[PDB]
Amino acid sequence: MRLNVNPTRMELTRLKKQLTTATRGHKLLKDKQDELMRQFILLIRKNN
Amino acid sequence: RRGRPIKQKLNPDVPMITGQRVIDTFFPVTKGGAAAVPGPFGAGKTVVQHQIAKWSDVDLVVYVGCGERGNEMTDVVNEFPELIDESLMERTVLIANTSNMPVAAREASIYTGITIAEYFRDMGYDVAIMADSTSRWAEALREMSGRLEEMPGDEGYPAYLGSRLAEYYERSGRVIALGSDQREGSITAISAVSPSGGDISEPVTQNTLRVVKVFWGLDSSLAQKRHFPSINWIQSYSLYSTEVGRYMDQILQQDWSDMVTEGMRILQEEEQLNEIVRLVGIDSLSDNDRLTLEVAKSIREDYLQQNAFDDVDTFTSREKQFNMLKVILTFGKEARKALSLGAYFNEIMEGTVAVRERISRSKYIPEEELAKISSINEEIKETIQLIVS
Amino acid sequence: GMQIGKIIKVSGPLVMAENMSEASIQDMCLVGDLGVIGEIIEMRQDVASIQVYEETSGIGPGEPVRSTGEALSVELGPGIISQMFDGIQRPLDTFMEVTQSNFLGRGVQLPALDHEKQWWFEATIEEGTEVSAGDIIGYVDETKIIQHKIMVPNGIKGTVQKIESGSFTIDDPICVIETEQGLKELTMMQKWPVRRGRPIKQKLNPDVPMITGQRVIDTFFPVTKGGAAAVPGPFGAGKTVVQHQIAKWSDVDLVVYVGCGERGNEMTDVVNEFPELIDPNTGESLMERTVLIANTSNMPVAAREASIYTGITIAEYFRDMGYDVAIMADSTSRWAEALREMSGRLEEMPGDEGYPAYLGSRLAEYYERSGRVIALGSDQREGSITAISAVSPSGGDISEPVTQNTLRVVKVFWGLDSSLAQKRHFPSINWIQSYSLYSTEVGRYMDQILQQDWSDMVTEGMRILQEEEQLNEIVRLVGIDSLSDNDRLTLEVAKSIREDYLQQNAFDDVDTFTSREKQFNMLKVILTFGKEARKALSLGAYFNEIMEGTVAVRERISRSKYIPEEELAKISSINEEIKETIQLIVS
Amino acid sequence: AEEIEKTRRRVNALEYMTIPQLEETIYYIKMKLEENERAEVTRLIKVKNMG
Amino acid sequence: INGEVINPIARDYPDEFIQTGISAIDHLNTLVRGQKLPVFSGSGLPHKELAAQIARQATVLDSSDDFAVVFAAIGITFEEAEFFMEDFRQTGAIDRSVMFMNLANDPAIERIATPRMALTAAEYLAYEKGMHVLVIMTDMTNYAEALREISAARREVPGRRGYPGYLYTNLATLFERAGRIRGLKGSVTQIPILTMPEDDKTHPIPDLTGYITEGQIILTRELYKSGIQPPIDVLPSLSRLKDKGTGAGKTREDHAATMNQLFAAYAQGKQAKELAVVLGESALSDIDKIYAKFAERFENEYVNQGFYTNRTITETLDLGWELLAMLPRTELKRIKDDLLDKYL
Amino acid sequence: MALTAAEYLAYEKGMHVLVIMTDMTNYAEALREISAARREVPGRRGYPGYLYTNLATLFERAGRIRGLKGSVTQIPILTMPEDDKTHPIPDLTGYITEGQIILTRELYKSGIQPPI
Amino acid sequence: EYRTIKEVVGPLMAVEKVSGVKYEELIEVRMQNGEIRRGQVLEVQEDKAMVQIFEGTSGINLKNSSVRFLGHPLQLGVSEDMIGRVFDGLGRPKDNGPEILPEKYLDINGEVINPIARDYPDEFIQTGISAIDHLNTLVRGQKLPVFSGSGLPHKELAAQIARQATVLDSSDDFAVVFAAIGITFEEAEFFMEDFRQTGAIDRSVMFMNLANDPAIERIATPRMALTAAEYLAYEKGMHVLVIMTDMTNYAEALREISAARREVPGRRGYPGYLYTNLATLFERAGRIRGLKGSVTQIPILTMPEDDKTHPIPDLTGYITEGQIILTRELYKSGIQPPIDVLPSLSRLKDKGTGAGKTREDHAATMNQLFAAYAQGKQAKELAVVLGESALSDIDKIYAKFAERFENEYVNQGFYTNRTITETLDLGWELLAMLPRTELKRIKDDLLDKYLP
Ligand SMILES: Nc1ncnc2c1ncn2[C@@H]1O[C@H](COP(=O)(O)OP(=O)(O)NP(=O)(O)O)[C@@H](O)[C@H]1O
Ligand SMILES: [Mg+2]
Repeated sequence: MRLNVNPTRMELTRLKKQLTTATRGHKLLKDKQDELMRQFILLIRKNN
Repeated sequence: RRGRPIKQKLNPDVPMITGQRVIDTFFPVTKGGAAAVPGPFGAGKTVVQHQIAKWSDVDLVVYVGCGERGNEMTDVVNEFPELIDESLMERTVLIANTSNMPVAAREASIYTGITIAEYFRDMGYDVAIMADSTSRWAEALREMSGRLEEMPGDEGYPAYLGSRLAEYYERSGRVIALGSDQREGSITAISAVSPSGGDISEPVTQNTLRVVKVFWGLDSSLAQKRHFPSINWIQSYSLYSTEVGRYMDQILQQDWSDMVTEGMRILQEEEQLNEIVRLVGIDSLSDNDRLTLEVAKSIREDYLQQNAFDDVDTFTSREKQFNMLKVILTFGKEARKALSLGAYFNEIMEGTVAVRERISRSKYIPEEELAKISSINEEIKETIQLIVS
Repeated sequence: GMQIGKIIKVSGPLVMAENMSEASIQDMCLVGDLGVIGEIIEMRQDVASIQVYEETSGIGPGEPVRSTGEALSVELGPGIISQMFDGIQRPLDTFMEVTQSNFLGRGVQLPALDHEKQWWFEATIEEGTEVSAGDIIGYVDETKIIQHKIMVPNGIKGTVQKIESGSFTIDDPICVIETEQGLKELTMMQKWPVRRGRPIKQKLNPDVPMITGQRVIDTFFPVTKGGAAAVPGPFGAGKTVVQHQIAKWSDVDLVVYVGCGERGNEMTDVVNEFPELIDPNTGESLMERTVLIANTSNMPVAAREASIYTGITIAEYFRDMGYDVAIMADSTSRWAEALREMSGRLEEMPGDEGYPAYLGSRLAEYYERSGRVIALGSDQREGSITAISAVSPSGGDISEPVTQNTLRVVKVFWGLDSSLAQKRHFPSINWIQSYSLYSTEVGRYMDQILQQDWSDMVTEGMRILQEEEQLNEIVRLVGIDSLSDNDRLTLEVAKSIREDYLQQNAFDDVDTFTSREKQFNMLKVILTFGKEARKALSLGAYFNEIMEGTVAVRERISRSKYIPEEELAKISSINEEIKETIQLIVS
Repeated sequence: AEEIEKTRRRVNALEYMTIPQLEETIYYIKMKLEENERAEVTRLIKVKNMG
Repeated sequence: INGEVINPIARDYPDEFIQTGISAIDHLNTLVRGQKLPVFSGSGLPHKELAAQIARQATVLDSSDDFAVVFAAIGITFEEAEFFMEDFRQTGAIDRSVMFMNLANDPAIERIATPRMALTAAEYLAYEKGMHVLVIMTDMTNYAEALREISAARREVPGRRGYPGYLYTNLATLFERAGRIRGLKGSVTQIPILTMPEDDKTHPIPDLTGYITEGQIILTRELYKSGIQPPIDVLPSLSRLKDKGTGAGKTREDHAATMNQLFAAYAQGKQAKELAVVLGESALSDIDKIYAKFAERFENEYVNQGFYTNRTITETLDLGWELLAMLPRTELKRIKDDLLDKYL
Repeated sequence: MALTAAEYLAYEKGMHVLVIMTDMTNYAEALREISAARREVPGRRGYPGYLYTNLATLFERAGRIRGLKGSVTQIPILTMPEDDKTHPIPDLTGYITEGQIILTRELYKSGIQPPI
Repeated sequence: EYRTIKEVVGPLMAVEKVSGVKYEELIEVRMQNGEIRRGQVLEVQEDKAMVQIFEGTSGINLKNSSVRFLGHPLQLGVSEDMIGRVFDGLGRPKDNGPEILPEKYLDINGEVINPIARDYPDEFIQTGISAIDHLNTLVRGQKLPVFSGSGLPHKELAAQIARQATVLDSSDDFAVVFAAIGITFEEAEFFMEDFRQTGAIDRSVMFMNLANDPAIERIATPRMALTAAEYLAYEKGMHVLVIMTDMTNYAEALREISAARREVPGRRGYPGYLYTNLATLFERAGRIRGLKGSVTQIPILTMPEDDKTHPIPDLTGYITEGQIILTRELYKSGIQPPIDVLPSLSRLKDKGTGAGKTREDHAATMNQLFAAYAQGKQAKELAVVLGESALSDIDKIYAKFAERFENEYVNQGFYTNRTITETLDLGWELLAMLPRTELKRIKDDLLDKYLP
C-alpha cells in the first residue's frame, strides 16, 4: 500500500533519499539486535 | 509598459526592517531588493505582505492586489487609516483588481503599480511594491495565449513567461534618479506566487527564482501546526544574507553574523537528525545531540514562530531580536559546556525548567522592557553553573 | 544518381524542398548552397520534408537540395582497413590532408575510401566459372595482416567472361560477368546501406567460446563467437583497459571499434591509444586489423545514430569473407541519446523515459545482425560477428530502458564495479552480479575439448565465491575468529580464487593473457588445495596448522599466473605438492 | 530482553512497512510523472495542429 | 559565431594542471587545460562567488604565460552582473579578461547569442593569438530558457521535459568548442555554470550537460546551510581528466594517493556519523570516532576555505596530510608506505 | 441562478442569506465538457485555463455591502477527486474561498462526527 | 494497378484517385526497383486511402511506385498439410519444404462465436506437469496463461507442455500450434531443435516471428496461428493446443504501432485498446455446440519488473481464465518448474476433473494439498520472522510439508512426464505426512480407499 503523497518531481527526490536512509538504518538496527542478542545469551546463562 | 529611465542602477545594501523575526534574521531583504513568497493556499503569503506594508521602514507602499479576494482589499483601506507609522494610509497606494474582475486587467495592475512606484522612486523615495499574487497575472497571460491559439511553454503558459517576469523585477531596485540632484531612491519588490498544489517545479515559481534574490518558501505542513510565518528555514534563502550580517554587526556592535550562522547550522543539524530519528531515534541519541534538538526546538518555537495578530508579537525591533536570539544561543552554549564537564542532559533540563519558560515568553516582552530579556543570560549561567556542583 | 530540388522553407532544423519527385524516403541529401547533411523524412506530391543535422543558419529559399540517390551507405573495399571514420563514414585522415584544416568543415564532401590508389588484385577464379553473391573472385593483401577478398556483390548471378591479375584502383573494372541483363563490369568495391542487413545463406548457433584470455571472462562469464556481451562502464573501473584486452587478445580476425557520441577529450584517447595497441601475433599495430569509428558529441545526430549501424555493416562485409569479426561499441547509451533526440525532433509519441517506442526494436535489429552464420557463396564458408557493448546508465542504475532492452537480446553481462576498483581488483568485474547464458554450452564444449570436467570445476569455484558472500556477513557480526574450521577454509579458497585467479594485471607480460590450458591448471590447483585441505579437517587436523604448513605451496599457487605458457608443467606439479604437504601435516 | 523486543519492532516496522511503502510510492510516482509527460505531448500535438 | 567541429584526430590530450586555488577542486576534482568541467549549482547557492573566485585565482604553475579569461553572463540580473564587473575591476582581473554581459531583461535572441559570441572570441584568442583561455559562463539554464522561447515561436513540439528535441546538439555544439589542437600553441578551457531546477540532477539541463562535459562540480544546500564555503560536495563531484593533470612534475607525487584516501575517509566518516545517531555514542569504535571527527574537520577546515582564500596546490596537499594524520597509519590503506614515511 | 437569487434577496430585499451549493465538482466537470467540445487549449487534466477565473465569479459573490443590511454567506460543497486536495478543483477552489472545512475518511471510520 | 501515391509520412502512405477501396483491405506496393511490399488500408475517404506498409516506407519513390488493391483482407491459406511444418509470422514457409496447397483462405481476424452457439470448456488436457494438472487443471477450450519474468524458465516449460500435452483415451486427433512472437534467433532455435528432436513437430504447426521481423508482422503472428488452429479444430475436428510466447513482445509491438500513429496512449503508454486487442485473440479459444474439437490457449508472457499490475499481465488476467505464476523465489531453489500454486488458479478446473476424467479423489486432494501448503508456507514465514520457537510441533510438520511439496511434487524436472495417475498418487504420499485428523477437506470414504 502506497503513502498519501503528491506525484511531484521534488516528492520523488525526497522519498528516494528517505528510502536510502531507511535502508541503511534497517541494517544498523539489525546489527544492534544481533549484538544485544549475543550479549543477552551470556547473561541469560548466568541468570539460569 | 516602459520602465521609467534612470541615471544609474545601484546595489541594494541596506536591509529593510520587516519586524518579522524569521525574515530579518535568516532571509532579509534589502531596500531595493526583490523577494518571492511562493506558497500553497492558506500558507500565509497575503499576511506576510500585510506585515511588510504595515511595519517596514520604506517611505511609500504600493499594494497591488492582482487576481485576489475583494475583502482583502477592503481590509486594507479600512484598517490602514487607523494605524500609525501619522496614518499608515498616508504612505499607501492601492491597485485592486480582484479575482472576478476582468482577467486582462491583472496585467494592467502589475504594470500600473510598478510605474507608480517608479514615479515615487524618482522623487528620491524608498518604495516597497507588493504584488499579490503574480500567478494570477501569469494565469491571465495563460488565458490569452490559449485564446490566441499560441503554442504554450510548460504547463500551458506562454513561452515568454520568463522574459515577462524578468522585465518586471529588473524595474525594481536601488537607483540614482535622473536630474542634477542625483537622488537615490529604491524599489523593493515583494511578490506572492501561488503554485498549483504547492508544487514549485511549476514555471512561475521557477522563472521567478531566477530573477529574484530572496525566496521565502512557505510550507503547508508548518501552517497546519500553526507555525507562522510558515517559512521553510531549510529551503528558503536570501542572497542578501552576507551583506546584511555585516550591516547588522556594525549596528548592534555584536557578532550577529556568527549568531545567525550558528542558528542555521543548528537548524540544519536538526534536519539531519530528524531524518534518522523518525525511524529509530530519541531512545538511543547522544546527549550532545539531544541538546542540539532542544536548541533547534527553542529556535523554532521561541524565535521563528511569531503571530501577526498578537498585540506585542506583531513586530520585533532589531534590539529585541538580537536579545532573544542571544538568550537562546547562550542556553545552548552554557548547556554545551556543562555536558563537557560531566553533567547530564536530564540534569540540565530538569534544572532549567523555570529559565526555559522565561526564554519561551520573551517574544511577549514589551519593547520598553528589553532588560527583562537580556537579564535571562545571567540566570542561564548561574543556574547551569550551579547544577554542575 | 544525384537529384536537385529547391528549398521553399527554412525553419530551424526543418527544411522543405519542392521538385524532389526523383528523390525517395530516407534518402540522404546535401542541403543549400553550402551542402550540409539532411535526410528526407516525408514527401508530399513533390514536396519533401527534410531533417537537417548541421546548422541551417544562413540557408534560405531558392537554394538547391542535392539528393545522393540513396540512403546512408558505406563504401566497402580496399582502403577501408586501418582508417578512422565518423558515423556517416567521413574519412578523418583524408579530411586533414585534402582540407589542410583542423575542422570537419560543413558542406565538405569526401569519399570514404581512396579512389586514386593502386592495388594489386590477385585473381584466383577462372574464366567460364559460374558465380553468385559471395563467391571470391580474387584478393588483395590490404595490410600487413589482413587479406581483402573480393566477393561478387549481392544482385549478381553469372559467368566470369574476362578476369586478369594486375594493378587497379577500386574504381577500375576488374572482372566481366555474363548476367541475365547482358554483360556487367565489377570493380573492387561495393556499396551497402547501413540499415539493411547483409544477407546470408543461414544463421547458426554461436557455440564456440571466444578465447579472450581474460580469466574472469573465459571461465565464469564466457561469450561465444557470434555472441553478444553488455558491459556497464562507470568511471574509474578500468573499462578502457578491459576493452583493449579484448581488442587485442580475442581470436577474431578483425576488430571494428565504434565510438557513438563521445566526449571530445574522451574520444581523443581512443584515437591516440588504439594505434598504440599491438597485435600479439605479428607485433604490428592493432590498427592493421581494425576499422575505427569516432564521433564526438557535437557531430551530426545522424552520424551519431548511424555509428553502430555503419560499424555493423562493415563488420558484416568481413564476416561475409569468412572472417571472425568483433564489434566494440562505446557507448550505446550515447547512441540511444541520439535516438531520443531524433524522436523529439520528429515530434513523436515517446516510449519510456523519452526514448522512442521503437528503442527495443532498434536494439534488437542491431544485435540480431551479429552472430555465427554461413555466408553466401558456393564455398558455404562460416564467419561470425561478436558484439561487445558498453552502456553508461545515467545513475549506474541498470534498471533504465537502454540496458534493460539490450539485456533482452544479448546473453552476456559483465558488471564493472568501481567499488572493486577501489579495493584494487582488476578486471573489476563483479562476479555475483555478472552472468553468461553461454555458460552451460561453453562448459559442454570445454569438457569435450579438454576431456576434463571443466564445467564441474567452474560450478564449484562459483559456489565457493557465493558461499564467501554469506560468510562475510558472519565475519562482520561475530568476528573472523568465531567461524568454524570449515568456514574458515572456504574464506581462504574464495580468497585464492579472487587473488590467484580473477585478478589479472593487463600490463604484465605473462599475466596479460592466459591460455585455456593454463586457465584449467590454475583453477585446478586452487580447488585441489581446497579439496585436500577439507579432507585433512575431516581427519582432526586444525585449520591454523594447515595454513602454517602450506606457506611455500600457497605461494607457488599465487605465482601460477606468471608461469610462462611454454612451461605449464610447473603449474601442474603443484597438485602433487599439495597432497604431499597436507598428508605430512596430518601426521 | 525488552530492549531486544524494542529493536525488533523497529527493524520489522522498517522491513515490512516503511521500506515497502517507500519503494511502492516511488515506483508509482515515476509512472505518474511519465503519464503526465505523455499527456502533455498529446495535447501539444493537437494544439500545434490547430493550424 | 557558430564555430566549427574539430576533426577528432586533430585534438591534443590535455596536459596541464590549472590551479583554481580551491582545494576541493584542485586536489579531488582537478581541472586540466582544455577540459570541460562544469559547476552544477542551484537557486540561492553561491556560484556567483565561486565563479568570481575561480576567475581571480585561475593560474598555471611555473608557466610565466598568463590566462586570458573570457567571461559570459547569460540572462543574469543587474545585481549579479554588477558584482562580477566590480570584482573584475576591484582585483585587476579585468586586465586579463573579456566580458560579455547579458542581462535578464535583454531579448531572448541576444541571450542565445551570448555564449556563441563569447566562444568565438575565445577561439580567436586561443587559436589565432596563441593565448590560453578560460571561459566561464553563467547561467546556462537561462540559455535553455531562451531556446524554449524561440522554439515555441516556430510552433515546435518540445522533447523531454519541455525542451527542444535538439537541445543536446545545441549544448554539445557549445561545450565541445574547448581543448587543445595538435600543432597550435593555445587552448580553450570551459567552466559552464548552471542551476539545476528544484535541485534535480535528473533534469535535462544538468543531465544532458553531464554527458557532454568531462565531470562536474556540485554545490549543495546541505553544505551551504552549515556555512561551508564553497559548498562543494566531493562525493557526487567528478573530474574525468584529473589523472592527466597530476603527480610528479605537475603537482606533487602524493596528489592522487591522498585524493583517493581523503575521498574514502570522508565517506567512512559520514557513515560513522550516522552510526552515532542510530546506535549511539557507545557502539562507536575509537577508530570510528576519529573518522567522525575527520569528516567534520574535512568539511569545516579543508572544504571550507572561504571565497577569498587562494590556496596553492602545496598548501592544499599539506592540509590534506595534516587531516589524514588524525588517523592511524594502519588505516591509510590506499597510500604506499613509501609516501606515508615521506609526508606523515 | 442561485447566486443571482441570493444577491437579490440580500442586497435588494435585505435578508441574511445562506447559500449551500453541492456538489461543485460537478460544475467544474461541465466546464471541462464544453471546454473539450470547443477544443480549446486544455490546461491541467483537460480543465480549461479559465477554471480559476470561472470559479471566482461564483465564490466572490458573497459578503456584505456598506449601508445595506443584508448579507450572503456561502457554503459551497465539493468532493475531492481521489481524495486528492491537489486536484485542480479543490486546489483552485481553496485559492479562492476564505478557508475550508475538510472531512477525512480516517476520522469518519473512527466514528468521529462531524469528521472534520 | 495505381500510379497515384500522393504522400508518405513515416509509416503511413496516402493513395489518391482510388475507387471501391474498402477498410482493412490488403494492398501491394510495387516499388520503382521491382520490390514488393504488402500493406493494409487504415482509412478510406472520398478518393483517398491511408495505408500502412508492413516492411515500412523507406526507399520508396512516390512518382514511380504503384499500388495494387487486392480486394480482400489479410488471409492464411490453410491445410491439413500444415502439420509438421514451420512458418514465419505471415504463414510463409520457413522450413525449405514444398509449397502448401490450400483447401481455402481464411481472414485472420476470424469470426466471433455466437455466445449461444458456444460450448462451455469441458474435459481434461494432461500437460504432464503436476502443479498444473492437479491444482490448476487445464480444460479443453480454456485460456490459461503463464506469467513469468526475465531469466525465468518459461521457454523450458513452454517446450515441456508442447511435447508432453495429450488427451487421454483418444488418438490421434490432438495438435499443438506453436506461436513465437518477437523472440531471438537463439530462443527460436531452441524451440525448433526441441520439437524436431523429441518428435513433437510431427503433431504441430509452428509460426515463428523474430525480434527483428517488422512490428506489424509480430501482431499478425498470433492471428495467423489462431486461424490455423480454428481450421484444424472446427473443420477437421481436432483438439488443438495453442501456445504463444512471449505476449509482452506482442504488446510492445502494438505499442510501437500506436505511437507511430500518435494515438492517445493508455496506462504506461500502451494503446487504449490493448484490452480489446488481446481479447480478440484469447476469445478465439473454446468449444462450439455440435462440433467436435476445441481450441485451447496457453499465452506466455514475462511481467515487466516482476509486476503483475503492469498492463500486460493485468489485462491478460482480466481476459483469461486463471493464471500460472512462475516466481524467482522458487527458481533460485532449483524447483522445476518454478510454479507458485498460491497466486496461480485455474478458473474452469472442475469441468476437467473427477471420475471419468482424472480420478474421483482429484478435487479433494487438491483442496487439501493446497490448504496444507498454505499453512506450511505461513509457518516458514513465521520461523524466519520470529525463530523456530514460535511454532507449535504441528506448525513444524506443516512447514516440513511445504518443503517436500516444493521439492518433490512441484519440482519434477523439465523432462519428466507425469501421468495424472502418477501425480495424484504422489499427492497421497505427501498427505500421509499429516495426521489423518488434520485432513479436514477430505471425507472418510476417500481417506479409507487412498490414504497410504
Ligand atoms: N503570520 C501569521 N500570523 C498569524 N496567522 C497567520 C499568519 N499567516 C497566516 N496566518 C493564518 O492563515 C490564514 C491564511 O493566510 P493567507 O495570507 O491568507 O494565506 P495565502 O497563502 O495568502 N492563501 P491564498 O491567498 O489562497 O494563496 C490567515 O487568515 C491567518 O489566519
Ligand atoms: Mg493570499
